[PDB]
Amino acid sequence: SQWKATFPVDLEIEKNSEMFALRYIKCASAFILDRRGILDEKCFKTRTIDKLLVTAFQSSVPAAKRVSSTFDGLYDAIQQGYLREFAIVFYKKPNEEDINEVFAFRFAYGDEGEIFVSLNNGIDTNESSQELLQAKFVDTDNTKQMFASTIKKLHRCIKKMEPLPQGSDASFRVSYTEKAPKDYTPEGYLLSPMFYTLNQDIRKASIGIVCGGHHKIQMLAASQYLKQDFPNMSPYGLSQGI
Repeated sequence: SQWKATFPVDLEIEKNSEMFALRYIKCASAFILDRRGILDEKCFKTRTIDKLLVTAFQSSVPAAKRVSSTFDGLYDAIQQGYLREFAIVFYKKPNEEDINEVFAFRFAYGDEGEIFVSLNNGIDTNESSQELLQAKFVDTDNTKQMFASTIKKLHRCIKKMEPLPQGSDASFRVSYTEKAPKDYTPEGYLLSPMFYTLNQDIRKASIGIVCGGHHKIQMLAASQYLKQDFPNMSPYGLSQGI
């Protein structure tokens, strides 16, 4: 039930920061997929992290084990400094380009300096990239508190969303840093020329940035199901694992 049952401590250390970064995106993904109704409810279990009720995959369920396992190849992508963004996108087949909702996790490594703002795809903006640059590691306890604050804000955002359309589809999409080789593909993902693009008028929400010592992870959302821009108290990649 304590932090250390789920996440590393001593987050200033590179290996602990890496492991935290991967476990964090997996944790938030389970929270999101459960609350938005993507998989059957038996794919999830509620767990406790300090004062918060969070969600985990139930790996004894095949569909959950499949989704959980997609994260394994992202660990090497994070270790090598190759993962720039992990995004969960919701759409309706057959139109895989028409993104109704996205939850994006953008990474900054060490003190990278500045990061290119994409002009034609994604969710990032000049403002979001400035916020990611300005965020800084402070200490492990502070990251415990910022995790809690961020999950609470994610919960409040999702409470303001209308339900996904019946039978929505979901995919995981990833983009890479300039260090990654030209045809880089994490295990479990497929190489794709396509990422995702959003409509100019979609409503957006900035949920928060959590930091390990060597990794900063920014969560940004966009949805047609938010009305306006926005208890749990105790060279791209594609995965169609969902």
